[PDB]
Amino acid sequence: MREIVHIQAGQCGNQIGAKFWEVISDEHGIDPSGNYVGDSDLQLERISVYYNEASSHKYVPRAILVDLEPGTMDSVRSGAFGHLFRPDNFIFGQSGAGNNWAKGHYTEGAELVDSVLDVVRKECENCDCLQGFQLTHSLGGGTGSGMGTLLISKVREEYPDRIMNTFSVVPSPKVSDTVVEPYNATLSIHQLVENTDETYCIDNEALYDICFRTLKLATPTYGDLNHLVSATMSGVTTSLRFPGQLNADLRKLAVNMVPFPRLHFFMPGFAPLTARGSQQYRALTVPELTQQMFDAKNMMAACDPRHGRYLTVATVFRGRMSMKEVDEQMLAIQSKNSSYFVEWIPNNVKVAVCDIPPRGLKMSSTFIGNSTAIQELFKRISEQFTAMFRRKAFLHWYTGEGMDEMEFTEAESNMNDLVSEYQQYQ
Amino acid sequence: MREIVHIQAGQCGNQIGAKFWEVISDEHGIDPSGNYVGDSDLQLERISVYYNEASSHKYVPRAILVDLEPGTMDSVRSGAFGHLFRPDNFIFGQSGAGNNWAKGHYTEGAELVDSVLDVVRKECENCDCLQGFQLTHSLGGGTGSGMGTLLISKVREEYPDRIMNTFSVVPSPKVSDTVVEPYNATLSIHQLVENTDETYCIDNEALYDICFRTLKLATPTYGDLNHLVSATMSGVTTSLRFPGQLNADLRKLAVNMVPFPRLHFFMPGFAPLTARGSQQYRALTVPELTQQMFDAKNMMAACDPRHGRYLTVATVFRGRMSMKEVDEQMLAIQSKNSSYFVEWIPNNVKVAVCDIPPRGLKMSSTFIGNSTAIQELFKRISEQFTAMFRRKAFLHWYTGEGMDEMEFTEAESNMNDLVSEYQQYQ
Amino acid sequence: MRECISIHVGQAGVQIGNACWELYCLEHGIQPDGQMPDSFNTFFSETGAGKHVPRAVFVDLEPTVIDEVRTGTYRQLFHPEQLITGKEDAANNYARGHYTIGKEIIDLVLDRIRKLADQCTGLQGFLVFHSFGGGTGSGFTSLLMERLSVDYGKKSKLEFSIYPAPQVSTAVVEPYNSILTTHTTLEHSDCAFMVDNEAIYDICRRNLDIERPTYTNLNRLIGQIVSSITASLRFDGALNVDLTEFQTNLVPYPRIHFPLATYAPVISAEKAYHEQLSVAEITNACFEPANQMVKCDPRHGKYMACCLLYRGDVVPKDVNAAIATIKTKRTIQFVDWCPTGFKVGINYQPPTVVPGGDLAKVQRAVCMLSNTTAIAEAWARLDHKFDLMYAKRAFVHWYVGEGMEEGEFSEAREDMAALEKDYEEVGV
Amino acid sequence: MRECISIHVGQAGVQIGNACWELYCLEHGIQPDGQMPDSFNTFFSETGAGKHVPRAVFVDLEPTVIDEVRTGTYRQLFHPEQLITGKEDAANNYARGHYTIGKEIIDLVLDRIRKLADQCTGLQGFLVFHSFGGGTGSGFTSLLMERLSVDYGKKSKLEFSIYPAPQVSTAVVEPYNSILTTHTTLEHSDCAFMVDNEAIYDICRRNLDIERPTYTNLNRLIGQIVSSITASLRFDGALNVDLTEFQTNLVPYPRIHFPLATYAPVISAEKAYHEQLSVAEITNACFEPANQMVKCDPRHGKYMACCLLYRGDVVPKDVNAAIATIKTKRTIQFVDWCPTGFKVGINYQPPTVVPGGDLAKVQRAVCMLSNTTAIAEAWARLDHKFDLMYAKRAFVHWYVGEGMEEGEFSEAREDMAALEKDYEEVGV
Ligand SMILES: Nc1nc2c(ncn2[C@@H]2O[C@H](COP(=O)(O)CP(=O)(O)OP(=O)(O)O)[C@@H](O)[C@H]2O)c(=O)[nH]1
Ligand SMILES: Nc1nc2c(ncn2[C@@H]2O[C@H](COP(=O)(O)CP(=O)(O)OP(=O)(O)O)[C@@H](O)[C@H]2O)c(=O)[nH]1
Ligand SMILES: Nc1nc2c(ncn2[C@@H]2O[C@H](COP(=O)(O)OP(=O)(O)OP(=O)(O)O)[C@@H](O)[C@H]2O)c(=O)[nH]1
Ligand SMILES: Nc1nc2c(ncn2[C@@H]2O[C@H](COP(=O)(O)OP(=O)(O)OP(=O)(O)O)[C@@H](O)[C@H]2O)c(=O)[nH]1
Ligand SMILES: [Mg+2]
Ligand SMILES: [Mg+2]
Ligand SMILES: [Mg+2]
Ligand SMILES: [Mg+2]
Repeated sequence: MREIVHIQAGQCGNQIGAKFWEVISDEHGIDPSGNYVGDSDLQLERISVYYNEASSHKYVPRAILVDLEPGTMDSVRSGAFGHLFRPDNFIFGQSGAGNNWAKGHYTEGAELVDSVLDVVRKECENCDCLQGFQLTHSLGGGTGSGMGTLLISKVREEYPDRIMNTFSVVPSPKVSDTVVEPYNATLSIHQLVENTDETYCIDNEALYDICFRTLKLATPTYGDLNHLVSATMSGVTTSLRFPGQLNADLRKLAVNMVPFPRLHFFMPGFAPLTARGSQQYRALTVPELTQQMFDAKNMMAACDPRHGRYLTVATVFRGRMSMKEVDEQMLAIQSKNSSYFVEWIPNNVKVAVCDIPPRGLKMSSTFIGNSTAIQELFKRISEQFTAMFRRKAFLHWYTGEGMDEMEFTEAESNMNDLVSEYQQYQ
Repeated sequence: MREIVHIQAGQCGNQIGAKFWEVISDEHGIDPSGNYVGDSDLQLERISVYYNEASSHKYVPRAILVDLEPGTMDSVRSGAFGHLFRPDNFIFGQSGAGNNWAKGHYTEGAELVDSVLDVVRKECENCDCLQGFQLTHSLGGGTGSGMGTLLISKVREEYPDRIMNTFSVVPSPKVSDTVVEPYNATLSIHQLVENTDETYCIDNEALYDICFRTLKLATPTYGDLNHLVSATMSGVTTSLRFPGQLNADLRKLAVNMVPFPRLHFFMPGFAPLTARGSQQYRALTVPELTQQMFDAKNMMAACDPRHGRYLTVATVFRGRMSMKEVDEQMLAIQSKNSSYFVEWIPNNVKVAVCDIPPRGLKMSSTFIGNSTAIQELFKRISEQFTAMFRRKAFLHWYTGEGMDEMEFTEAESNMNDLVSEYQQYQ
Repeated sequence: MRECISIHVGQAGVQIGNACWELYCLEHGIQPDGQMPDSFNTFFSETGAGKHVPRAVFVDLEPTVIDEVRTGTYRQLFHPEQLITGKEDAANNYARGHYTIGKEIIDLVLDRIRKLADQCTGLQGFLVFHSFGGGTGSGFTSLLMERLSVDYGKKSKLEFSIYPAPQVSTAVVEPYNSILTTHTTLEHSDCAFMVDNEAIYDICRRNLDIERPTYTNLNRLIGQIVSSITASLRFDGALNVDLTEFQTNLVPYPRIHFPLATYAPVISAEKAYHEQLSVAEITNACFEPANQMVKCDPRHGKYMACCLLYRGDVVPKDVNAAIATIKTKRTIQFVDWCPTGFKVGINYQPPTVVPGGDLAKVQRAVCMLSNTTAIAEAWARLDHKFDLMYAKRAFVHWYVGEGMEEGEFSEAREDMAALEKDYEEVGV
Repeated sequence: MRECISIHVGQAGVQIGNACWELYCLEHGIQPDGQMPDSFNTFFSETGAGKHVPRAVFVDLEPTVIDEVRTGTYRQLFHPEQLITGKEDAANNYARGHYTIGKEIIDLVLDRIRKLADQCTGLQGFLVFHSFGGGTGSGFTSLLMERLSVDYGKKSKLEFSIYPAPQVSTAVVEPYNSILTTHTTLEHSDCAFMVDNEAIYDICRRNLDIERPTYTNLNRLIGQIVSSITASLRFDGALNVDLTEFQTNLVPYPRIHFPLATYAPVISAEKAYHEQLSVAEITNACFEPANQMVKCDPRHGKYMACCLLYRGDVVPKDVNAAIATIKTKRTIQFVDWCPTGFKVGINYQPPTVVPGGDLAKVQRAVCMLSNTTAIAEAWARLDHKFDLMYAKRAFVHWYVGEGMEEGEFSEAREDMAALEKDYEEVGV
């Protein structure tokens, strides 16, 4: 019951996804080549959510690994824990898109799609009850942005009522690892608008900041950053994988957190973000966690929630707690500074409490916010697009792959509309 | 009771046949020169289906080995396991047909036939109850195609009510190992049309594909390819050689799978096609097997079942299973995508379940389909014939051996008729 | 059984044979005496306790060349009565080869041939080596062909003809000899494999890095082709080919049986270590005009039938893929009335290396037999050459004085014209 | 897959290649024979048991330079047929390179190129090395470019052009050659990376403390740049970059694809121990005019696109901060229509050290590819140079006599003018 398909597209997705798999396997007591080292019946009970079980009690992720560039695939396999993945779920093209969204979306993506589709169908028919999909990818590159969205579209055509989740990394203004990010982001976000139920917006800059100032680390690697993301991912789905006191699946959160179909971009935050030298000077507790979760510093999306308003917030807590305590904390948060909580939605807080905490720490919280402040992120991107598009810069590459001016205009328009909608409700 | 005669004609037949013998001997615990190393009474019980038993408990195949070219015979004997064959069952001419069907069918075949006939009569009279015949051969060459069909005709004259089976390799368009394949195929298929009860159509291209993409092998040899064929052969007749829960002999399948006398060309498929590195990531089970069997990838004939319809399908499963499970799977297959199942035949699935699985794997399936998609195979051949015949190319050789234009015309006409019939019922 | 017998006519025929037989001996572990230290049965008979002997016949209307054979490294391989010699040569006069001088020696050779046939059990065919430009290789060969037709109308007869390109011509009357003999050849040969000296020379300079090729050098390459051809008869393969097959698969029409043989890879000792020797690669090399053994204008015509004989370590799948790739290339053209153009044959023996040789040891090799319409151009040029000479009756006296009549020439010319026309027709 | 093939044209092209390939061998643990003792697959093929071979082609209309290659330390690295030579040079005459002498050798090289392509599985592109001032490096290159366009219109083609500054000119007719070739280059190149000798010399004296640089010295530095460029293709990184990426990220407009490459740090053995080698520091060095490989007037123009390729031990955060700092500096100007100017790429391999070299081992390094409007000035000066010479028809006889017409020059000039105007426009 309630079984999920994972998908990883492009470089970022593949690496983040790997990390996620490492984490969740660790949580459920699974070794890399080793079949089972779990300590508890509970872990065993819901292995079938994310895994399949071959002969002699082996276990294997319902995960699909996709990229137009062969190299990253090589890296993934070459890592320790690489033997756990079914070899038939490695589905890569021959030549990479090279940060050309159009290539991702037309020339190579189309050629790639069929194999992917077949594998997804196979995965579906294998299992009794299909819940949802989880895609990890970028909006800044050609493959993750272009092909990913195509894939999503295809999926939608097949199963209209199933859940679509995406964990999407986003562009930031000061740090651009590609000059054509405005275009790439724009095109892909349009596509997302129509086919996703919930989208988790994640910024690298924010992550870096967190690593530097909160965790007090001088040398953050990508892996470290990815760790947080992995943790967040784990947190979201804890309700499906463990018996709690109050349980909230993917669907539940979606229903709770989306007042209008269009506005389904969630800003995740996480607690507690402790440092190594600094942890022994804290009393581990509900209120502290709650206080941490609503700081602008712990928003993984680089937007200030001070300049917008929360429509809705979902709080998923792990470890034993007093539900009453949690509720009182929530109340305190709401009444004290209701300045950033929308009046027409009376109670803006959703709570889920799951009994099994992550490995390492005794109590933890994941915060998922639908904030009107997210419009700010889109605005900068829009501005950048405008700046580029007026001079027709770099349009020629996109033209060369089938694209035409009209599409760009339309996507931008859509984005603008979205922005306006967010503003209106603020 | 229920005893069979095996025959191998031409190069392909001889090699495939050898492989088959190796397999079946292995299955029933027989060593190459060694009399008996079997582990079970069951094996012993039905040795007399395929074997004879000389003094001191020796065992010998009811197999006949035929070729116009002496060389292949030499190869067969020279191989390990070559001492098991009775020396009187090696019946070869002096000079090979050289891909001239007419030579195979008139000049040398006629000279060869009498000895073969005598040996077959000897084999028949020796045994209490004669069930059927199994011929392995090609349609692309002179001996397998021409002489084989003559032999078949002769057999028919003798015993009209006995079962005729043929395992016939077929030409493919991109890969032609002879330029005169259209002619050879045409002439032999005509002959088959009138005298065979069931014909198993097998393509090399398909086999190659399977070896490359499914088994993930870089260097397929002929032996490897032949292995699959051998396995298929073994699967067909498992009902005669073992006690099951549900049993289906040669006759049973024939009755079940041929709605009209003319349409007796079966497309075999097999499961599971596992790779060496890839096997440990599968839960061995009925549903998986069923899913594998109906993929276009696992059709040994290079035709797409997506562009035709199944008239009938026979499924032979080996190893312990839940019959109920199998039936439910079948139902699922039928109702879900009935798009390629003929309406006038209500239940298009035949099931046989035999308790003894092959050596190596724990559960396995053989699929035998009567698909209207087979017309496609004939069509290309017909086209090629038309292309050649208009310019009168290579006709002269055939003329030189007694043949005349009329025969060609007639065979082609027959083929066309056959094609039409398949279409009509689609 | 399935034995095959070699006939060597004239100087060219003899010297080619010399190399070929040497190569064969090396292949089967036969020392130059005749002892070994079955498969080979198709070319060598056995008599006595351990000695093996070539089923070969050497014919020359002059003792010079065959005297060397008699007193050389391989003197003990041949019984003296399989070498026939002794007389005045057909001095580059077809007529002499055919009428005057052929008449005196024919019976002896024919008896020998019959004896050889009788020694064997159901031999498939004959391999005939000669030039077209020689008086013996032209006139005598036709006569011999006639005899063979008379005796064994059924059996296969293959030939290796040394064909002259006009730019590297060494004899004045090459055109007359070639034309007369070719007409006679037409009716009694199953197929004739043409070899051009110029092409060989080109190959030697470019791909073997030798500036100064001798005749001895050239013959080695030719011998390798022969070996490739007949290896399927002599050895165990995966997929086999015989002499009968070639006739079936190369001849759409009775008159059109003149295909070109090409060979690859042709590599110096040095170049091999910087060589990725691929199955696909060698196939590719096979269809490149610089690798042709006849200078023919290959790209202008179309291909009718193509036989690819692989030898060494080969994966059939790879071969198939290579073939597919070749088919997919646009410039290479097959006739529209044949969709499927390649006969494919495989042989487990690696090709051999000659002591003191030019050629590197290779693990994969291929010999392609290919029939193209382009070869008709060669005949056209030959005919042109003939036409001017004929116009003034140049050198006619020599022929008329040997019991050959003048209208014969005209007839031959007509026949050639008709043949040329035929190629033009079938290419549409 | 993803393989890439190097083409070396003229003297400059060859000698650069020499260094580059040497560097590559050292990097991958390839001894000068070819044995190792995968990643490298993108530049080296394999054949035989253990020997590795460069996917490289060397072209020169004269044997001199390539003869040294044939008989040197790396004689055994190349198969002899990847080196094409033998003839009269285009005596600093574009026309000869393009018309008279280019015509005779083109087919051979093209065949080789095709073969190389066929050996590989889906290679991304070509790296073309040459000078603009040489008759071969100018005229022949254009012809070759044309051929490549014809064959593989899709694929990427990058070049390394040795560009002449007027003060360090070694050839009289450098202006004509540069202009003619540049026009031809324009339509068929994806991007051309300009290198100035003078700048290199300057770098050598100031930052390597060498008063007397040889050509050999200069080439090492250039090779390092190349290595930096292609390291992402050959190795595992944290964030990667390919040839396709460069085209995407450096070219706002079809015609404007002439960016400058800079490199740092460039340090003598001695200076390193008194050096705090920072990520920020090297970035800073990267935008200082004394570190430019083309003398261009960088501060006067604006930057359009900038790619920073780091290699060695790097913290991405630090890089980001450095970038931010750079952005914040006022004097460095980006075009107003591009807010975000840097493509960033990271590579886990420390750059290598050449035995007997000038360069210190460093743990962090960077190669910046940067497109500035300032480079237009170079063209303006070249055009000025051309204009006076043209005025008197100086040296025109040599060109006209080689099958080049006079209006062609005019056309070229016009094109150059238009290009110049374009740069002026896009900078607004
Ligand atoms: N959170 C993370 N973000 C990353 C990581 N690596 C790259 N990125 C971000 O992703 C952006 C580009 O994504 P990719 O590297 O996957 C390039 P993509 O595969 O989407 O398309 P191509 O460039 O055509 O291959 C880049 O601008 C970075 O901001 C990572 O490990 N973690
Ligand atoms: N499935 C297999 N097919 C084969 C094998 N060997 C050959 N063939 C196919 O069979 C075709 C020709 O069959 P044969 O080799 O037996 C020639 P045949 O004996 O039938 O007549 P002749 O050519 O006159 O000897 C050929 O075109 C191939 O496509 C094999 O080992 N397995
Ligand atoms: N390939 C090859 N061709 C040869 C060789 N020797 C001679 N030829 C060719 O054969 C022709 C000359 O005729 P020969 O073969 O000597 O003819 P013949 O049958 O001995 O008769 P005569 O020439 O009259 O002595 C010329 O076209 C030569 O190019 C050889 O060793 N190899
Ligand atoms: N960076 C660098 N530049 C070189 C080198 N050798 C020559 N040059 C430059 O190349 C130009 C001369 O052209 P070459 O490369 O010799 O041209 P080519 O293609 O060999 O044709 P020719 O000069 O006519 O022999 C001048 O501008 C030189 O400064 C070298 O080793 N390194
Ligand atoms: Mg990528
Ligand atoms: Mg055969
Ligand atoms: Mg002579
Ligand atoms: Mg030079």
